[PDB]
Amino acid sequence: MKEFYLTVEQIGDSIFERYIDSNGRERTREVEYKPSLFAHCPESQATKYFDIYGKPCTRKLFANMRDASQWIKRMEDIGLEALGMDDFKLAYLSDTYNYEIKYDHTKIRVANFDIEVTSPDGFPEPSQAKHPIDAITHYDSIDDRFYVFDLLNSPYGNVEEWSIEIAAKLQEQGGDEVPSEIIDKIIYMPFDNEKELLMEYLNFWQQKTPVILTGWNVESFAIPYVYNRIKNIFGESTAKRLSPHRKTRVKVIEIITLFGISVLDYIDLYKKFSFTNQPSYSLDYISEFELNVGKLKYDGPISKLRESNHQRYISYNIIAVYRVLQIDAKRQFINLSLDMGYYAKIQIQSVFSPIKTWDAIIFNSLKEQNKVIPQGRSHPVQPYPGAFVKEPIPNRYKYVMSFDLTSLYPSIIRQVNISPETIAGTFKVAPLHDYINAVAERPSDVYSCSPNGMMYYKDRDGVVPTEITKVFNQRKEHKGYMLAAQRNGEIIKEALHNPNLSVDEPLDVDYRFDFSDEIKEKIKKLSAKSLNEMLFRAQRTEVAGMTAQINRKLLINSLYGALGNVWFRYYDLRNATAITTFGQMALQWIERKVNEYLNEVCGTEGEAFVLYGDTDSIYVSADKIIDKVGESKFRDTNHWVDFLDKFARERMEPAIDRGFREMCEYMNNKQHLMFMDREAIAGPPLGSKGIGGFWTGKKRYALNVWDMEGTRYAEPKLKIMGLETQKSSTPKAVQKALKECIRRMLQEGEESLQEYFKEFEKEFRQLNYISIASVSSANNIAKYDVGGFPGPKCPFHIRGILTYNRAIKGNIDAPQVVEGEKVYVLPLREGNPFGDKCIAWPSGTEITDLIKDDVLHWMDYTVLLEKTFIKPLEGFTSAAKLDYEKKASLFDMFDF
DNA sequence: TTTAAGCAGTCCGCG
DNA sequence: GCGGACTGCTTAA
Repeated sequence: MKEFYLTVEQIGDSIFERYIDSNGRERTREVEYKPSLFAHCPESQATKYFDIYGKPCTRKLFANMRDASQWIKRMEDIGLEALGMDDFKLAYLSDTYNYEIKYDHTKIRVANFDIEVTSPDGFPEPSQAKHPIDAITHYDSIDDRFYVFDLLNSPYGNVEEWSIEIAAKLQEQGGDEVPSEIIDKIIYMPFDNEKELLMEYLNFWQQKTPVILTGWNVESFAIPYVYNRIKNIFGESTAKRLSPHRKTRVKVIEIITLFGISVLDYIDLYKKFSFTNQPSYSLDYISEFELNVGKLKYDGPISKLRESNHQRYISYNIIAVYRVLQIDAKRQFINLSLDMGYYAKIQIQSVFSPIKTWDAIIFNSLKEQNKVIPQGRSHPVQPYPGAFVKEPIPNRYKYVMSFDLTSLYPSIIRQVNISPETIAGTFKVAPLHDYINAVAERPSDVYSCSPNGMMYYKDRDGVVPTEITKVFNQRKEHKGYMLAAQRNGEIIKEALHNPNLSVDEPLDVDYRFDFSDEIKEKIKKLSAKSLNEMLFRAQRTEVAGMTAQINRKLLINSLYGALGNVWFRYYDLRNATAITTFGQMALQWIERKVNEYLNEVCGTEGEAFVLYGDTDSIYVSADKIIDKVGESKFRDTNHWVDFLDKFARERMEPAIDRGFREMCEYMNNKQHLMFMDREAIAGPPLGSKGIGGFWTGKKRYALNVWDMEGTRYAEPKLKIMGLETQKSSTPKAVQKALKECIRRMLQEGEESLQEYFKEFEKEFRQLNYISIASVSSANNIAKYDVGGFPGPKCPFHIRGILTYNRAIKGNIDAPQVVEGEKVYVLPLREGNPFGDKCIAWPSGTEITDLIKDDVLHWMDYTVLLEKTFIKPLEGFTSAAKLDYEKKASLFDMFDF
């Protein structure tokens, strides 16, 4: 098979690589890599290497990587550009795998582990590792087995062996209910003492050295703890065996680097790719959210769980590892990282960096053409102007239709042809509104321009535009393979109904393309065994297709971020500004064209149809469109939705397109790519008293949506942006209540809202304290801690933490609030024994029993309700011109 | 290693 | 009590 790397490191003048050879066997090798860099040379000198500006370069081959680095410094010292890939690992990968990498994940050892450390005197710090490791579950993807290491004897107690039969029994039977599917995959191993457990775990590790190492919070806890515990007991020399190259690097107060291993802590993968913001990141919490699986329940402190219920302690360790696996089975973040890493040809852990990922993608592409990348240069950090956001008039908006531009920034880069080497010059700029109103003179008759004054060549597609266009088109291809494989899968399922009783084999087809009628016919004749094998292949193809297209998507959307980063090799302030400024013109230009068009077709003058707009979208008030015809005319809700859908697709789109083409010519761009499609159609149920939607201000609105891009919903769905219902800092119960209030406003009306408001306010007191607690990240605690008392300008949540700290002092085993993590926050009635107006504790958890009852008895319900629920609800109704309080008479409906 | 914007809360100035 | 500054936090896109 095709060879591919697993990991790569640079240690001195040598590169250490673990890879899968032709035979599919994992190998290792140390190479004295001789890198090359480049420098400009006189024109007279013929060479095949040219930088992106078309200038000739001479190749400099070095004896070792050290010599190359030193050369760069001397060139910097002298003040001349030193071109080429300065990250030698990347250059090494590029030279060694000079082709599109085809990898086989079944050959990559992905390890998922978790440890337990009974610690009576507080949290067991990894840097100290002063307490024995009494449990370790390590799942290996090649073996598909859960290896469990259990310490039976420790200074904290001697226990009996763990029982798998009791582990299997359901909870209602006193068992731990360890998933039936993994029970037969557990390799249990008891140990008489800790030294023996560790020695065997370390041997196990050297035999099955992880390639990808994951788990929950393994980078900040499990890894450093295991490393230091082994170092303190057996010596540093033995601890370094955790690295397949026996090279580690301890980053002082403490992150441990194991060379030859790619660590992808799942907590980081989750934060990087889930596009959410959770109130807590404890595995239990994330687990409930993702899998709806209750919390691994156990009684008492964890520090006494092994001693009191060793059976449960061990099953707890096992299930913790399994949950992460379940999350990944659903999110596929590991496979996404592999797919992305191999596409760019970088160390897999580099997927966390758009800059590193795109630099490699562009490097490999340019190298194939024998071109030489520019030296990375330092730029002063300067913020540039961003997107345009219209100030909306706060109010209710009955009918609304929105339109979105397709991948705006990437599309702008391609249309205008923006790249460092395509800069052709500048033109005299007029105020932005002059280009928006087509008043200013045409910037150029020869170059492609942006309203910020920049001009670019049109004869050639630039480096960045070409690369982004490639990824753009590739996503189309893979998403297409995904869909075809999906459909092809249905055909095979349709056939599995009555499989022939034949002797045959799986048809050798390409599942990325819709089956022809010839293949469909043949499939109708296949046997059950053959068809099932085909369905398996069809699905594997679909999954791969999904992952590739998602990977392509992330790349497309992260390019702009990179281009706006001073550390990116292709960063250019003028180019970043050209992109965003052109984006502002595009949105406001089309806003004008849409208002002009709509006023014309509705036979009216100077009417403002575009009610809002942000970055790449506009929201059109369709009220007058509905009136021009008349509501009575519409049979039912679905009728007017159909009408507006047709009105958009047949009359507005063409006008928007004509509008953008004019703009493209005006700016003399390389090609038209400003495509704006109809997104949502919002409104209240025909007949009802609902208001449909509302805006309270910029980036804060709510809409009752019936159709999203041609997808007609069975039931209208609420699209809420910015409002407290969407914020992780809003208490759970309040998020839900505020959402029902909005639903009632948009779909049913004022009286419906008033009814619900009164009820929630009356039952408020009975809600679980955790459900009505606010949440907040806690940064710089120490900064405001003076003698355990709040200092000047101390934040409300920080004060709460200090209060909690003062009340748990002296209690060695009390849960500690951690710097940079999140906490629940509750206000306290004056006179409370805590000594302050509020208290905070670790989010995603119950507050410690030593003060729980007191907190529950001094919680200030009145302030809670007013601040988290009433204040924001008043803001919604004020903007919507509604009353959340029922009145006694008609005249009471007015502000007399 | 992106910019734009909205709230929660301090801390002050106020005959 | 109420509006500025200004710090902290969190979303939109």
